[PDB]
Amino acid sequence: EPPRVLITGGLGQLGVGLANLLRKRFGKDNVILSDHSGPFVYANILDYKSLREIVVNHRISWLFHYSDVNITGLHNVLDVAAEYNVRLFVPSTIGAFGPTSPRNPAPDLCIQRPRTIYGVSKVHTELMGEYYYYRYGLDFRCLRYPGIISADSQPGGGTTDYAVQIFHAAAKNGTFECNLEAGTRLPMMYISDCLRATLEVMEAPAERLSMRTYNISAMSFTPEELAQALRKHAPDFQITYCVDPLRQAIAESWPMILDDSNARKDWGWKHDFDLPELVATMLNFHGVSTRV
Amino acid sequence: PPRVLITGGLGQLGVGLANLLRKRFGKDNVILSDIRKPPAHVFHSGPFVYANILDYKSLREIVVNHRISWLFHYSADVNITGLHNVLDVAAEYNVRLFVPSTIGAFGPTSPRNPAPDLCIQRPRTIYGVSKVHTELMGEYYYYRYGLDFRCLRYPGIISADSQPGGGTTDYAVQIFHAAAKNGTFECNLEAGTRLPMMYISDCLRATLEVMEAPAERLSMRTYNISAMSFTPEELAQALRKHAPDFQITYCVDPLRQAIAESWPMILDDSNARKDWGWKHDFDLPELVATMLNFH
Repeated sequence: EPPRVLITGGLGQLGVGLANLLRKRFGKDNVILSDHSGPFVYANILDYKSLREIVVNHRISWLFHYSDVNITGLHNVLDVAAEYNVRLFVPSTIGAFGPTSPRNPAPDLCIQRPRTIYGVSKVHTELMGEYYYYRYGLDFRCLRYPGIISADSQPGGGTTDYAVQIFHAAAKNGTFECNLEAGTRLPMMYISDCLRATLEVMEAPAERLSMRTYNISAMSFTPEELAQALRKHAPDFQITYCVDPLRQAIAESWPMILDDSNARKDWGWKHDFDLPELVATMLNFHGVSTRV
Repeated sequence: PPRVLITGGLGQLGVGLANLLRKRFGKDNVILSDIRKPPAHVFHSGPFVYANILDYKSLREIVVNHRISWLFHYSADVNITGLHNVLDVAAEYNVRLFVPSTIGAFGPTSPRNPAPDLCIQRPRTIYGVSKVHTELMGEYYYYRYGLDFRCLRYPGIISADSQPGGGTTDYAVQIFHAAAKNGTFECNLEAGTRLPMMYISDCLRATLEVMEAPAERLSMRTYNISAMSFTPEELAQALRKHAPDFQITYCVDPLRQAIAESWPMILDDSNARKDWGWKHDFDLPELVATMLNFH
């Protein structure tokens, strides 16, 4: 039988995208979001009882956790998944690394002392999941996401915000004021690759996994390098710079490149979108011709 | 004159530190705290206050009423929510917070011979994991907010009057019972299982000493601290100096064996010696000696 999937919080950008992907593979009624396109329940992650009820009723074999709210909720999610032999995905992030981490590149196993509350929670998310795998039988799988780039990111704000918003200006061959200093390199990945990796790692055989947390990467680039690749399709496009030190500080704390050697060697992870295929696909979602 | 508070006060570690700090700073200048009723001798030894770390307001009340400036958090579902309360209050009122970490906060993927102050930390015990959490939240609060957070990674502590409380470190304290009367002891860990250990006297002094140091001298806020590392057969060997009829027999417990093997063998405490002058007094011989004179 194909898996039966739960996703939470499934109202987020990643949640919706993933449901679409997974519904296409397993069926519309095999993927249940939670927080018309398909099955949908209200679920309190914070309530173990509700969470237990859902898993049992709908016979859930796979769970993608995209949601103190983090911790109590994470712990709840961990407890339910372990008790009912559920394959659990929970994503991590490049925020899970800090200034004391090897930035160039960051390997899958290294120092992790993030100076941000989001980052610390994700270290904890990683460790708790692995702990549950080793102690109990929890099939825990975790991918560290780079900066995720998406056209439909009506959500503004974030460290990797410029790489989305920049296209709005480039589509009309306008000008863009960048939040980050010219030469600020960060790992980056287009949402298509990101969801595909999330699926793939959840399809991998257990024994081939040498660890349960993985870096995934596609590219790393700098604002001025993104502007270069943009001019391929809009030549008169200009890029000014007006820094937010709070967004720079956090950005400088993150790694420049993610080494994903293990993800490649263990479960054949490969990315399809480099900087050109990204730029093209993104500019296409605005009104721009990408033929050349 | 630092005004001191100690959560988890009824712990063997808590009483020992209170005993040390009161002797140095004055009886009324150091407060013990815990959720449950104390034994008789600690009531009289100095100030004591009921303090529920899970209730923010009760904890804030103590810190303001007794004008607290130094805090040593020995309390640790429950733990991590109490940590956050301790963190907030300490930051709010510019209190010097000490929270202990452990050797259990490393894992197989860590360097184990020796283990640096900065390295891969992926422990496989819920207790180790939550201590990594503790380290990061303390550090996070130092950089972001104005919190003066100071942490030491305690090795397996060896104390005189410890019960048979089942730590992985438990054999090193229970061994001294059978060895005091030349009897036989049965070890739960394998014969050659090396771990970092430390006599309680140093542990407390280190704790006091890192809090006395000035901020500028501190490169980081979580230091390892070392004294010795030994295996059961090495410990037995040192006990046979004072008791050659004492015997050791090995019935391995795979659970602790796995956890012991998950932890480091030696702790590199270079930074602590350079930064704030850390130096242990008790090596294996002295520890073995000192322990036997309380039997």
